[PDB]
Amino acid sequence: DPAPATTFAHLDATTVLSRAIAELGIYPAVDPLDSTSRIMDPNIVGSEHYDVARGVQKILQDYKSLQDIIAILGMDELSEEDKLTVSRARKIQRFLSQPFQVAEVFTGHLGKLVPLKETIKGFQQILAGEYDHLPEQAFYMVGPIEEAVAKADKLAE
Amino acid sequence: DPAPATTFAHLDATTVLSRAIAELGIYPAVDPLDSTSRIMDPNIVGSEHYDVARGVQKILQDYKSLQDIIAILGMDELSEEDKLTVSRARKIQRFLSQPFQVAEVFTGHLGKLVPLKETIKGFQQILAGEYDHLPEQAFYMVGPIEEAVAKADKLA
Amino acid sequence: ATLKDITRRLKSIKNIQKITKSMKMVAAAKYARAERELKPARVYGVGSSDRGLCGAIHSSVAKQMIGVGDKIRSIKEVGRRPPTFGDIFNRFRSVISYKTEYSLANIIYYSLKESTTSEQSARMTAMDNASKNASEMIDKLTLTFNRTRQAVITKELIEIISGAAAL
Amino acid sequence: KQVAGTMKLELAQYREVAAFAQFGSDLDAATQQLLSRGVRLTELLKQGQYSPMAIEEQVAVIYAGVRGYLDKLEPSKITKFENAFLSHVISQHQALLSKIRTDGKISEESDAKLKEIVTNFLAGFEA
Repeated sequence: DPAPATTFAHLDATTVLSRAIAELGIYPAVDPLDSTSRIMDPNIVGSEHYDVARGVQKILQDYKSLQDIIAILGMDELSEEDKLTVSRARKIQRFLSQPFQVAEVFTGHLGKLVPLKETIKGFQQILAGEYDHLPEQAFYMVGPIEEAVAKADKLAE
Repeated sequence: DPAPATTFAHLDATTVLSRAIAELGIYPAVDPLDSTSRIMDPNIVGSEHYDVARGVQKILQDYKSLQDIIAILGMDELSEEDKLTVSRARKIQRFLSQPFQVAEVFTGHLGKLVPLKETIKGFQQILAGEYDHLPEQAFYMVGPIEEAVAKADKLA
Repeated sequence: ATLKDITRRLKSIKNIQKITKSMKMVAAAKYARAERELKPARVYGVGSSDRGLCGAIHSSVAKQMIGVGDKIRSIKEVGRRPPTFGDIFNRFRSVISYKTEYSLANIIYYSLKESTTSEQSARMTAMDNASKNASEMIDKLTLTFNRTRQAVITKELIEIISGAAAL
Repeated sequence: KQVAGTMKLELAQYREVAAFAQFGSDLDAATQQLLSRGVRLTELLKQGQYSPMAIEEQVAVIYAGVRGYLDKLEPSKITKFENAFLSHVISQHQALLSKIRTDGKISEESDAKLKEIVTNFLAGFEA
C-alpha cells in the first residue's frame, strides 16, 4: 500500500508485525524475515550478535521453504538433519514470543524483560542443538532460556 | 493480456526460438513442437507436406515420452520398434539444424538454402527408415539430405 | 482470491510438482531393480514397509489383517533397501496393478521380494499421478492469477478515472 | 570469461536438480555430484559487503570451485575457506595474481601453480 510502502525509506529500524504470526498466538507478532535494522552489522553489534541473528533467520527461512512442502508430503520423508532444523526452527519461532508487561491482561502471564546477552545466548544455544530434548511448548511465551527449561520440568508432571 | 491477445488475431504462424534448443547446439534454435502455422493444412500445403510434418511432430513427441524411461531403464531395454524411434527422432532433430549463409564469417561452414521439395523429401526418408544405417551426427549442420550422405561417407 | 493468496498457493504447488516428479524418478529406479530381481525369486518361491505415499499398498493388507513394516504397527527399516534372504503380501501383476524352519524362511523372502516390487511400482504411479494433478492445478491457478492480475489493474484505473472525471 | 562459463553451466545444471536435494537420499552419483558442485559454487558467490575483489582474486576463488577442489569440503566451511585461501594467495602469491592479470587468463603454468596451492592448502584446512 502506497502509505506504508513510502514510509519504509524514512526509518533506520523497521519492526514488521504480521496477522499470520499473531493468528498463531505468537506475540509480539514480529515477522523475523521482514524486520530490518541499519545497525544489524557485525562491525557495530559484534560478530557474535550478528552471526546468531543470521543463523536464526536462516533456520526460519529454511523451515519456511519446507513448510508448504512437507505439509502434504509427510514429515517422515525427511532427512535426519532436516527434521532437526524443523524442530529447532519451531522452537526458535516460540522463543521469539514473549510475555509483555503491558500485555498482562491479554496473556495471563507476568511480563518479562530479557537483557541482550541472555537473548543472544538463548538463541545461540537452541541453534547448537543444546535443547533438542526439550519439547516445543517449553519455549512458548517465556522470557530467558532458563524459563524454557523450568517450564519443561513443569510440563512433565 | 489484451496486447498479445489482439496481436494473435492477426498471426498466421509463430516461430519460437528456444534457449533449450540452442544449448543442444541446434541452429536455428527453432522449437519444432512449439512453433505453429495456420497453413499447416493439407488443403493449403498438400497432403504430402502435411503428413511428413505430422510424422515429424509425432516422432519428436514420442521421443520425449521415452526420455523418462531413458534415464531409468537405459537405452538397451527398449523394444525393437522403440529403439528405432529414438534413433530416427535423434536424426530428425539434427537434420532440422541448418548452416546459415549469413553466419559463414563466424563459422567458416558454407551456408545452405534448402528448397521445399528437398526438405520434404529429406525428412520423408528418415521416417521411412532409409537412413537408419547412417550415423546420427551425419545429419547435423547439413543442408539437403544428399549432404547428410556425403558427410556420413566422409567419416572414417 | 487476492493476488497475494494466489502467489502463495502457486509457490507451494509448483514445488510439490517438482518433488513428486523427483520421487517418481527415485521410485522408478528402485522398481526396475526389484522387477528384474523378482524373476529368479519367483519360480524359487514354489519351494509392506515403513515408507508411505504408494497408493493402497499398506491399507489393502491391513484390511485383510506380529507384522513386517512399520506402517503395519502404526495402522522397522524395511522397504528402504531391497530385501535379501538375510531379511499377507502384495503380489505384483504390472506397474498399474497388484493383488493382496527353512520352508518358513522361503515364504518370508518370497513375500518380501514381491512386496517392494509392488510398492515401488505403486509409489512410482502415485507420484506420477500427484505430479500430473499438481501440474493441472498450476495451469489453473496461473489462469486465475492472470484474470485477477488484469482485474486489479482495470479496477485501479477505473477508480482513478472516476475521481478525475468528477472534478 | 574462462572460469565463468563453467560456473554458469554447472549452476544451471544445479538449478534443474536443486529440488532433489532435501528430498533425496537414494540419488544416483551423477545427480549427487551436480548437487554437491552446485551448493559449493553457490557458497563461492556469497560475498561480504564493502570488500569488492580484483578480477584475478575472483577467478582464483572460482577456480577452486569449478575445478572441484571444494567438493568434499562441508558447505558451511566454504566461506571460511575462501577468506583464508584468498588472504593466503594475496599475502604469498602476489606474482601468481600478477600473472593471471598480465597473461589475461590462466596459463598452463598458472594452472599448475594453483593446483598445488589449493590442494596443499585444503589439506592443511581440514587437518
